[PDB]
Amino acid sequence: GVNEVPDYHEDIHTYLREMEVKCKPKVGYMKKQPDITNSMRAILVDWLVEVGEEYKLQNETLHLAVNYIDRFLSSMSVLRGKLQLVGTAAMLLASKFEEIYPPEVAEFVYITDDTYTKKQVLRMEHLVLKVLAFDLAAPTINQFLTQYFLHQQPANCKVESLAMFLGELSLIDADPYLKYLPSVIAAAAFHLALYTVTGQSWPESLVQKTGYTLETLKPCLLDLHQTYLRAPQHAQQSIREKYKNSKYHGVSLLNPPETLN
Amino acid sequence: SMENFQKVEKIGEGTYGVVYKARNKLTGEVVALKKIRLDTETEGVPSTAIREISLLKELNHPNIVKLLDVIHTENKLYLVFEFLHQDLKKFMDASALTGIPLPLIKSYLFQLLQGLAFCHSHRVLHRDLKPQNLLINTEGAIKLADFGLARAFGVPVRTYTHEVVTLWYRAPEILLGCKYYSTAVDIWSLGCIFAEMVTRRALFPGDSEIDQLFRIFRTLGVPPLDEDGRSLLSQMLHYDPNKRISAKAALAHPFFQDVTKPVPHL
Ligand SMILES: O=C1Cc2ccc(Br)cc2N1
Ligand SMILES: O=C1Cc2ccc(Br)cc2N1
Ligand SMILES: O=C1Cc2ccc(Br)cc2N1
Ligand SMILES: O=C1Cc2ccc(Br)cc2N1
Ligand SMILES: O=C1Cc2ccc(Br)cc2N1
Ligand SMILES: O=C1Cc2ccc(Br)cc2N1
Repeated sequence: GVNEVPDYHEDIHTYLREMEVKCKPKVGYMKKQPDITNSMRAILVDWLVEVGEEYKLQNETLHLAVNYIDRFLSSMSVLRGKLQLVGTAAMLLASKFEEIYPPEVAEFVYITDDTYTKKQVLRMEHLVLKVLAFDLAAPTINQFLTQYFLHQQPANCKVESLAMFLGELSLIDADPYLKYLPSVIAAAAFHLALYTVTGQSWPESLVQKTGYTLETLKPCLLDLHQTYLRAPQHAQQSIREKYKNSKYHGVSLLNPPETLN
Repeated sequence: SMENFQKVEKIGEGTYGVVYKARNKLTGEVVALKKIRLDTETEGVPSTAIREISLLKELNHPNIVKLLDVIHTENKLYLVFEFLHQDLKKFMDASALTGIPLPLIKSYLFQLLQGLAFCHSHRVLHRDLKPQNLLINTEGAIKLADFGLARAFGVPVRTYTHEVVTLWYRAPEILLGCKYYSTAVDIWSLGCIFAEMVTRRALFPGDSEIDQLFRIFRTLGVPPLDEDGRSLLSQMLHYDPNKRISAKAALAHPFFQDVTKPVPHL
């Protein structure tokens, strides 16, 4: 009904499509960071997942923080010793933005195991706001998925879970997923999830909304399929652990399909 | 930072902070400053401010108050806003005996709807529409203001903060604590406000949550309004959120087929 905002769903889709282009980090910002690497970022994002899980935060929150981190590191050289401070402030900001009941600052200090003081977190919060110029309303993969899931028939709660799962896996890996827009990553995940569970593939209804075909979405699906394939081997395992729970129906335990087209 | 601004007088307050009218010494522009104290050893930048600032940056529309600048000290946040002569509530009060001409009501309602459809078109609930948060100038414009309780929504919506909208202007889906609420809540508010510009007294002045509910019930389940006026109002005040008119739809409504833009009696 009105919950699905019929009179606005399209206007909102268009607006998100444009914003994602502008709220997009630099591809290979990481090559211009002398002190940090893709691997360190992966550790940081995986930790944010676990934080999110510990505090029962929205997935939307996690996605926002990742956007905030990548844009921030797109502008500012950060030493290794300070990477986790950027991430903590980011998750705090995202929590202030997105959650009904954000954790207090003191909890964000606690999860850093007293590596940083409350003052450092609060000062970094301000720095992050400045560097992003208070543009916090970033479109996420999650904001696309939530829309994509409306074009299901029926709704399957396994496909939803599995789509969220795949979308999150992409958060971990700057290489390759920085070069893809959230809307594109979101589609790839939707398809993969459907196929894996239903055998059905990227709906037609969603072709008309997006202008994305299995054609345009090929590179990403390839990469995603790879990532899905290799997930049990990957150094970071918080997302798999997260999706083993009954909450998400246990879809990280499913076997990937060997092949597509 | 603020050397260029001259305080003129205080114009309001809130947990938000203190609101001053002020003059740019170099340009002569008159502005409103919202001073937001930062909690630099406890909570940092309040979530209200983070939402108000970030959402107002995106929204540039003639009927949404313009955020001109943000001045980042280490201890204070100053929000520089365009100055508008006053809020609708003071205008209503000043108009209690004389009334507000129907062309003005139509114009004002037309503008409010334009403003709000832009909000909705861009994933933003306002969630605090009332006459006190709507500002008017001397030239016949009205604008949405005070985005402190606003929220960027997703599609479809999730459970959001219950404690939203001043009581009198709160939609029934919120009073009854329905798991989900959406753009419909803002339309209800504009509904109440429409009625209020006509009578110059609130439609549903409840003393409590039950009193509010009862007032809404007995009324749905304004003398000087034409047939079209009454039609639109009832569609804005539909009990069912799914059935409630949208901002976009309401802009088409026949009531507005003859809309102009009068200046008010200030
Ligand atoms: O520094 C470390 C060691 C460690 C253990 C577990 C998780 Br999750 C993240 C990290 N990062
Ligand atoms: O002690 C820890 C645990 C941990 C998690 C994540 C990051 Br980034 C750094 C660290 N250091
Ligand atoms: O929303 C997005 C867009 C994006 C780009 C790159 C990586 Br890694 C993750 C994500 N998630
Ligand atoms: O440089 C940029 C990127 C960007 C994103 C959003 C908004 Br609003 C403004 C701007 N300007
Ligand atoms: O320093 C800043 C950051 C910022 C955010 C929003 C607006 Br409007 C103005 C400014 N200037
Ligand atoms: O949103 C706000 C609060 C406020 C009060 C008064 C005037 Br003039 C402008 C503004 N801006």
